[PDB]
Amino acid sequence: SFSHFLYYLVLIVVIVYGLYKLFTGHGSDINFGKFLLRTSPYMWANLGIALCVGLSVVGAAWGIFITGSSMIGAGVRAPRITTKNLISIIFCEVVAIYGLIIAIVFSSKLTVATAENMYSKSNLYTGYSLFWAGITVGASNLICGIAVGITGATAAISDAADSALFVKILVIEIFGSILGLLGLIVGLLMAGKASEFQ
Amino acid sequence: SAMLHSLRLHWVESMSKFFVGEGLPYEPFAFEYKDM
Amino acid sequence: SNIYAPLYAPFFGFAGCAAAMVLSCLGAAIGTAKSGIGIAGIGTFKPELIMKSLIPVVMSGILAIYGLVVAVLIAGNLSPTEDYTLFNGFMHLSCGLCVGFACLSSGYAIGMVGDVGVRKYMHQPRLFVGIVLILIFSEVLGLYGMIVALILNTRGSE
Amino acid sequence: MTELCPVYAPFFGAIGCASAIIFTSLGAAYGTAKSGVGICATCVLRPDLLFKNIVPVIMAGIIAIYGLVVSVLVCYSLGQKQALYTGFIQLGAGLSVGLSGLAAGFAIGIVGDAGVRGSSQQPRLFVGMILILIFAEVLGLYGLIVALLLNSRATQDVV
Amino acid sequence: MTELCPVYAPFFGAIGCASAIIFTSLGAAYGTAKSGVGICATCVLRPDLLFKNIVPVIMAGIIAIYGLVVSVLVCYSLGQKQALYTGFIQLGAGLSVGLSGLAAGFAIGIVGDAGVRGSSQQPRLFVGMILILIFAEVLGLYGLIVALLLNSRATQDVV
Amino acid sequence: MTELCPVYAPFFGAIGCASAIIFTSLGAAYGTAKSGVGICATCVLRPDLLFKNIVPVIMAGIIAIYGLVVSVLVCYSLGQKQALYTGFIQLGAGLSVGLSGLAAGFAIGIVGDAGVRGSSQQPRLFVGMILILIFAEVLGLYGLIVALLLNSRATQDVV
Amino acid sequence: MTELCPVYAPFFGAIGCASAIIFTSLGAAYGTAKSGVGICATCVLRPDLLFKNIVPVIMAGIIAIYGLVVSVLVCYSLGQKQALYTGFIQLGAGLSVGLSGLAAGFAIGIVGDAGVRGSSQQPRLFVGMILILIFAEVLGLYGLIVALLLNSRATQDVV
Amino acid sequence: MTELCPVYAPFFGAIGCASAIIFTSLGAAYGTAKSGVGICATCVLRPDLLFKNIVPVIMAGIIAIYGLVVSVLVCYSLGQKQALYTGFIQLGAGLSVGLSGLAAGFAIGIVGDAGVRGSSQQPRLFVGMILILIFAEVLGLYGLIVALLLNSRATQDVV
Amino acid sequence: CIPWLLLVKPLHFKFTEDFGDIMIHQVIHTIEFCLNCVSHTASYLRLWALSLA
Amino acid sequence: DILSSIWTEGLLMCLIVSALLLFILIVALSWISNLDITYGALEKSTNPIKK
Amino acid sequence: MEGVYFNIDNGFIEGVVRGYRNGLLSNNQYINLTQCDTLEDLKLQLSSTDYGNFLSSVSSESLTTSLIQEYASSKLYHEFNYIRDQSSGSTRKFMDYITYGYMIDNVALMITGTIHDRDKGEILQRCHPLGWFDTLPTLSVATDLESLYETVLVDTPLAPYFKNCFDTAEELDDMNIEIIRNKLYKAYLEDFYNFVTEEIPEPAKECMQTLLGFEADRRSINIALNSLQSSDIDPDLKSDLLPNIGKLYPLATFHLAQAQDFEGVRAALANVYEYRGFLETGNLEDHFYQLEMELCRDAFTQQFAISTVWAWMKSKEQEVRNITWIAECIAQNQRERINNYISVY
Amino acid sequence: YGIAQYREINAGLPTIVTFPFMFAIMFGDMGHGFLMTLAALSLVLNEKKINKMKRGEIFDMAFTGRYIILLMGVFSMYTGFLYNDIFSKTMTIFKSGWKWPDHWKKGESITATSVGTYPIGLDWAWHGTENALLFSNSYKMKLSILMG
Ligand SMILES: CNC(=O)O[C@@H](CC(C)C)c1nc([C@H]2OC(=O)/C(C)=C/C/C(C)=C/[C@@H](O)[C@@H](C)\C=C(C)/C=C(C)\C=C\[C@@H](O)[C@H](C)[C@H](OC)/C(C)=C/C=C/[C@@H]2C)cs1
Ligand SMILES: CNC(=O)O[C@@H](CC(C)C)c1nc([C@H]2OC(=O)/C(C)=C/C/C(C)=C/[C@@H](O)[C@@H](C)\C=C(C)/C=C(C)\C=C\[C@@H](O)[C@H](C)[C@H](OC)/C(C)=C/C=C/[C@@H]2C)cs1
Ligand SMILES: CNC(=O)O[C@@H](CC(C)C)c1nc([C@H]2OC(=O)/C(C)=C/C/C(C)=C/[C@@H](O)[C@@H](C)\C=C(C)/C=C(C)\C=C\[C@@H](O)[C@H](C)[C@H](OC)/C(C)=C/C=C/[C@@H]2C)cs1
Ligand SMILES: CNC(=O)O[C@@H](CC(C)C)c1nc([C@H]2OC(=O)/C(C)=C/C/C(C)=C/[C@@H](O)[C@@H](C)\C=C(C)/C=C(C)\C=C\[C@@H](O)[C@H](C)[C@H](OC)/C(C)=C/C=C/[C@@H]2C)cs1
Ligand SMILES: CNC(=O)O[C@@H](CC(C)C)c1nc([C@H]2OC(=O)/C(C)=C/C/C(C)=C/[C@@H](O)[C@@H](C)\C=C(C)/C=C(C)\C=C\[C@@H](O)[C@H](C)[C@H](OC)/C(C)=C/C=C/[C@@H]2C)cs1
Repeated sequence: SFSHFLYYLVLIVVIVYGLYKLFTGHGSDINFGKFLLRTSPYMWANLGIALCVGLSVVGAAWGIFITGSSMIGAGVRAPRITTKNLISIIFCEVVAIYGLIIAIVFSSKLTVATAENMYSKSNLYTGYSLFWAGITVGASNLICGIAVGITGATAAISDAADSALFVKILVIEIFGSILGLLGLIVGLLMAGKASEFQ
Repeated sequence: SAMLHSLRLHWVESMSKFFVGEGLPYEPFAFEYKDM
Repeated sequence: SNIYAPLYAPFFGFAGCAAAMVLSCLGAAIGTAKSGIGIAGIGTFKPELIMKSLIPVVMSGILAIYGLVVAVLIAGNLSPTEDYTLFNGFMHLSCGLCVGFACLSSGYAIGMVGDVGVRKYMHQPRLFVGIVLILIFSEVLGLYGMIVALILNTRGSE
Repeated sequence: MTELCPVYAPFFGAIGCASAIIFTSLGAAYGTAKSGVGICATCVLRPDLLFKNIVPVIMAGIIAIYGLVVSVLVCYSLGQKQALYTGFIQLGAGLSVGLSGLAAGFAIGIVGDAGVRGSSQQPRLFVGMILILIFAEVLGLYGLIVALLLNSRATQDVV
Repeated sequence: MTELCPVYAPFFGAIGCASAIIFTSLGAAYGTAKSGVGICATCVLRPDLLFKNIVPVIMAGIIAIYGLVVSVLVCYSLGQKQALYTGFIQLGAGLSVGLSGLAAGFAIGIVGDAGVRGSSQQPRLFVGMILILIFAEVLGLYGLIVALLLNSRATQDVV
Repeated sequence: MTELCPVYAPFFGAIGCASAIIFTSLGAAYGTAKSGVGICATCVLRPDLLFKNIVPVIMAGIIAIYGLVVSVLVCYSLGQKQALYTGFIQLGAGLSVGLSGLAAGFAIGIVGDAGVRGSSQQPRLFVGMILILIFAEVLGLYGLIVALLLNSRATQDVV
Repeated sequence: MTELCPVYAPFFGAIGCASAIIFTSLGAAYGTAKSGVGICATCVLRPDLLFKNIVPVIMAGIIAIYGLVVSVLVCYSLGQKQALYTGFIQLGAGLSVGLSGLAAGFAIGIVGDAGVRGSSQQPRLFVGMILILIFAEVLGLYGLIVALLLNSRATQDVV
Repeated sequence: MTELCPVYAPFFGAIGCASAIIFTSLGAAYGTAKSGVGICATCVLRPDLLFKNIVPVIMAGIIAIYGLVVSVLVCYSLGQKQALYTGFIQLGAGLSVGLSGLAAGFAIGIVGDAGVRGSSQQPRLFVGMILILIFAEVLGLYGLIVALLLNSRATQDVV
Repeated sequence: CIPWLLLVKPLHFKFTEDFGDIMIHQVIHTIEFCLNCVSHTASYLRLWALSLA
Repeated sequence: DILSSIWTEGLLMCLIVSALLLFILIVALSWISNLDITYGALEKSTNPIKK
Repeated sequence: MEGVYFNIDNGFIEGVVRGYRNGLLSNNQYINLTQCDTLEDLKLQLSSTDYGNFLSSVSSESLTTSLIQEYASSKLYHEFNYIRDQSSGSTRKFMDYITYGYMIDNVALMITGTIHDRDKGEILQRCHPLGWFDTLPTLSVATDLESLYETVLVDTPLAPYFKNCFDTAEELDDMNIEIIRNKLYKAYLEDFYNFVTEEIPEPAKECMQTLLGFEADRRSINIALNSLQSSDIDPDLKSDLLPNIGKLYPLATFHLAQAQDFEGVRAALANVYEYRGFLETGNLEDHFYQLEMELCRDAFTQQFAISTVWAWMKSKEQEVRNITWIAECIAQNQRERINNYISVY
Repeated sequence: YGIAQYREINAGLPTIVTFPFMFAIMFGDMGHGFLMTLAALSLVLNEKKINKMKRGEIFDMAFTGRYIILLMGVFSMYTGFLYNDIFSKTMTIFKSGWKWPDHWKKGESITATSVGTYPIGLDWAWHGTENALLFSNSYKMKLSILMG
């Protein structure tokens, strides 16, 4: 595979470069700490906010297509399900709204810091916190949406098979839909002590 | 789009609160022109 | 100021938080989705078996509670006005990896066992009990990642 | 080149102006292509539905409209000496609108194809498809909105 | 080499002049190839439609006209001592037309293949394919536009 | 930060606490999943064997207990100012137990699936599966022994 | 940290101690798994052969004994201030034994599966499988000889 | 650490001692496995040929002996203060022998499988497989030789 | 109120196997209602979203 | 105390942003290349037994 | 996972196929059909199912068991061909692979009719429509396989399956047709198993491997039992007919190849535990159909699988047979065996 | 969505107003609202003729919900008046509650001072202002929360 070959080549190049720097006495030249300290916290915060919204949306859309495509197929013979299983599509679109919400809350901390107080303890902490909280919310909402959509497709097919089945599969969705909520909560806890850039 | 997001706010947020549903639609025996 | 508490140490602590939450959610979602595809498949045949077959989804959710607990504990120890050691940050990065990947493994096992048992004990109602045992064994795998994470938190702050 | 406004700050904003259109046009193209495949498969049997199964191809284009809006707003905030914070904000605003539109388009396509294929058999399903499609479309909107909010901060209180 | 105008600034401009035409031509070639495959499959039965199923191959080539409009404009704004901001703007403009014309060409090819294959059976479908194709061809336009409105800023107010 | 005890030394030992539990749980989950699939396939016909075809799940679980024993021993030897040698030793122990448990769990899963599937037909095969599973389990114990004999040197004679 | 004995020298000894048991366990697990699959497939028909078709699972377990021997010997020669030459030697011994055991175990799994499957039909084939399996084991013993002859030089004549 | 003899020079020699036995064992294991699969498939019908279709497994074994001849030679010439030229030579010899043995073992396995499968039908084919196997085995020999002729220069005329 | 909503009605039914169905339905309804308050309050922000857009 | 002369923090930020974008673009293009036309509904049947 | 990428192309397909499945006649519906006193009553009862107004264009005097079978089969095939008209990529290849078996069956029906001088019109009417290819009626011109292959079947998707049928003599007869039909079903099943293993994702890879292993096992058992009637056939020749993908392979298939009597087949099937009682008692065909229905039911418990298109086609195909059977017992009035309608849904 | 339970509170009676007004909140423009009102009036005033003739599925749906669309347009006009949004522009009917500084130079960032409250709708003072979006977002988020 071209992708696997590229991955192996990148790994070999990284290993060779690291060994060359280490053996030549310059192992510290590969300083992830300096990279984190000198990379602008603005980049981390904005990447977090963009990835939060984007990944929450990606999971919502991914779930909506999985639930939506299985509702449409099952509704050819049982159109009664179309509106009944639409709650499934609301569990898929709600993660996105969580991400959006987080973006709004995290965007409030995207203030402009002064030149001297740019790479300080508070500003670097705010950058890391908003990057990783956005990553967490976005990935959790991605997983929750794709998983809730897979449950919603099963629920739609079951509802078409038998109406009484739906309420039993919706429970599973309610179990999955909480997974984004938890991520949301955890995100709010990460960026909780983060402050506007100053 | 806004007409259809109003429909969800009614079907999912408003009617989730009081609408039991699952009623029997009223379809009385009536004669209607049936087109071939 | 403190060389042992560099300002990038919170990056590692927040990476641990994200690993915990995201990977535990991935396990709980692999468990609830794959176990749920087994409960809907049987619904067409034994709808009556669906409510008892929610043990696998209940157990998968407890995997995202193991990662929520760990992430909450890690986040409570991260503050912009507190000296976070790069040791505390590595210890919170391992907490996240430990809980998240253990819960991912537990969620894959719970999705695989729940799905097949639910789709299988339609014919044999006696198999169900065994599922609950195996589902326990898988769930313990996540617990162990949680416990190790807790121990790694208690040692990161200290 | 100032501390806060390096020469490479415009790199991020210009990549955000591009990302918004490129990824909302990728999603819109995916949606339009799949919805058109479905429309061509169905209208062979049911041409009368054609000027009414065009809705998914109209929603995918609206995703492209959301990133032509974020792109044009981000391009007019781009400057030679604009701060790195502004550049990061403009990159984030294009990453958000572009990715959300990609997701929304990818979903609009898959769901429009299914709904046009099923509507040729069950007309009552048209309402179901349009409702599932208005929720795939709203994802993109939510990106635009975030992007818009980002741009509301991109140039303001910036030195 | 100035702070604002390094020697490597023309790299991004020359990469944009390239990328615009490169990706627009990739999309146009994809669209032309698939539409031509469809036209060759259909016109075996229906040659009379050939000089009218050539539309997707015309719409795919407007994608490359858009990429030539941006490459030619980006090229005349390329300079040895042109600012890094101008270079980044010229890269975003090429990527905007190029990767929005790639998507449009892919959509055009798929939709045109489907619509020529279905139009040999349902002539009324030809109008539906033309609407679906205007929505695909629209995407590329948007990129050109965002690429135009990025060249309007490339050399302006630049030191 | 001393020459021998850099600030990044705890990184490696922490990757060893994680590697021990990340990989012993991966192997134990693989084994528990495949053995459970086999048990569910067999006990449909032979429920009476269930409590006794659980052995591969018990064996896969001891693979995760091995990485918990190393993770908890490695985590109680971690320190803010612990030597780089100690960190490398704790990484090597975690890798040892984690990889050896992954391999043992894969072998346990495959062998247990095969042996539960065959034992529903040939009961005499059960003792044979238990022995082949004891041989696969053994591979995790060898990783635990190398990991435990690496922690015996992690903090000792270290400045 | 001396010129000849950097702080990172123990990194390659621990990776060799880990590699010694990590790859020898991978190969042994592969061999045990495939041989057990074959044994479970055959003993359904021929249980009487089971306590005699276990040989490949015993031969694949001597591969992990070869990596426990090098992991244990490489690990007692590990030190905080041990030379970089010693670290490279302990990495090369652990790679030698682990890779050679991985290959041996793969060969021992494939050959054992084939030979147990064929021995249920032709008992005279069992002797042939044991011979081809002795050849597969020598590939692992040769790596242990290279690894054991590498540790004889790891700490010796080293400053 | 001298200019000509850095501390990392032994790294290459150790990778060469390992590479020589690691790749020659990989090739030998591949050859032994495939030849054994063929032998097990054939001897079910023709056990009398078994102690004479073992040749490819004996030929794949010689591939590993070649890697052991280069690994044992490369290792007795490894040193803490051995020149970087010597390390590169010992890496090149180990690569030479191991890669040639890998190729020879692959050829031996494929040819031996084919020839044992065909010899159960045409005994006259056995001599042809031995001729093709002698040719595949001489690809490993030529590596060993190059490796040998590389070690004749590894430590010689070296400061 | 969460325990209230969850228990009062099923316990009233018990005190006057159907009680199992009542309890299951009440548990599902309570979880749905508690989650829906939040998910419905967040959802009505679509009014602002679409108006702003 | 600079990170590097060639791999400056600005260049690394630009490169990682471009890498994220290129990964997204690769995923999207892979997905779009997976677009397969549903021909069966596009060609006419030729079966006398049925259709 | 199965759900993530499955619905990008096959979500609508699986929904519609599972809707078709929900229309599969249940045991109660089969009993209701059994109580029908006439084919008119049978049509009225079927109208209450998802068959609906499928005989609405058929007059009372035109209702015959053959016509009912034809209309039900045509409905099934129209549904199948529609689902194919909505499928693409790997799924189109899978559904095309399902048709290749009907094509091999039609090639044998066409060439068997050509060698018996029967009218091409009737021979083509009896041919399975799903197994139609443009040049199928042209198999009614030549007798020897050489001309038929070099002129017709090279361009057909069956061309790769003509790699072991040239050994037989140039002159062609009924025994040679059976040999060619078994060789074409061995090569086809091996090719469809490979296609499933490489391209069809899991859990539709496992479900379709199991359902093709059952098909191969049934083919092998039937081939062995039919060769039993013949005076004698070379076991090597038999092995060239038995597919190599099933649970029987390679041990039970071998023993069947060298089997020369019914007790030999019984001994061969004794080793395999999935076909223990098939030959012990009862009707072998009914046992095979019941096992097939059980396997298809199991394929419906697994969602995000294209194995459900195969499981719906084979379930529905049994349903039609069942209806036909019932119709026969109503048309011919032999109701003693009416309840042998093999119902699993 | 579903058929109401027997003698259960009917959701159509409350939707008569709440479905158009929630749409109007989501729409909020006097120009677009007026265009939609005229489109609905075209159907309503010519309702007899359109009812007599045959209609397509989309046109039939539009005509059946002609009063729906009429109410949506009227409430959209009202909301856009409250948003002060007519074809993306604002109306200046009432005196603004904000007073810009007595004097300033071109390009000088000026901030207004609150001298009062706009009687009806959003004050036109923050039209085209840099911070206009921050006030609009706060107000409309809170409005949506309260209305929901
Ligand atoms: C989706 N995400 C999420 O948030 O889920 C929410 C979603 C819902 C609100 C819709 C969930 N709420 C729950 C609640 O539990 C239950 O109903 C039931 C029956 C729990 C009993 C079970 C099955 C216990 C198994 O673990 C046992 C045998 C497994 C093991 C290894 C052994 C032990 C000693 C368990 C240790 C921990 O596991 C402990 C038990 C766990 O400690 C953290 C805990 C107290 C979780 C929360 C449970 C609540 C009450 C589950 S899911
Ligand atoms: C790679 N081969 C290539 O280059 O082909 C060369 C020919 C070579 C073989 C020599 C081509 N010559 C042409 C010429 O026009 C035509 O034939 C036809 C019928 C044009 C009418 C069409 C289809 C119009 C659609 O776009 C409209 C509805 C699409 C949209 C989105 C709506 C708008 C408002 C966008 C308009 C722009 O698209 C505009 C039209 C474009 O602005 C840059 C332009 C002026 C292209 C050049 C056209 C020439 C005259 C096209 S292709
Ligand atoms: C995945 N969830 C999970 O974690 O499961 C947990 C939690 C569960 C309660 C849910 C588990 N608890 C157990 C408990 O024991 C048992 O049931 C049984 C029957 C144990 C006997 C077995 C089978 C022994 C085989 O190994 C032997 C022959 C294999 C080998 C190579 C030989 C040796 C000398 C190795 C010995 C070590 O193996 C030792 C035994 C192990 O030393 C670390 C240990 C003391 C594990 C914990 C066992 C508890 C008591 C197993 S699983
Ligand atoms: C998969 N898990 C695993 O690890 O299983 C563990 C733990 C189990 C208790 C569960 C194992 N314990 C054993 C024990 O022995 C045995 O049963 C038997 C019959 C051993 C005889 C065999 C077969 C010998 C073949 O090698 C020979 C002919 C192969 C070759 C090339 C020729 C030579 C000169 C090589 C010799 C070395 O190979 C030597 C033999 C080895 O030197 C390190 C050694 C003394 C291993 C220890 C084996 C114990 C006693 C095997 S496996
Ligand atoms: C799995 N690993 C492994 O080692 O198995 C061990 C297994 C035991 C420990 C149980 C093995 N012991 C052997 C012994 O040989 C034999 O039985 C026989 C009769 C070998 C004759 C063969 C076939 C010779 C072919 O090469 C020739 C014609 C090919 C070529 C191109 C021509 C030339 C001039 C090459 C010559 C070298 O090949 C030379 C011969 C080799 O020089 C290094 C050597 C002296 C190998 C060791 C052989 C021992 C005695 C082979 S395998």
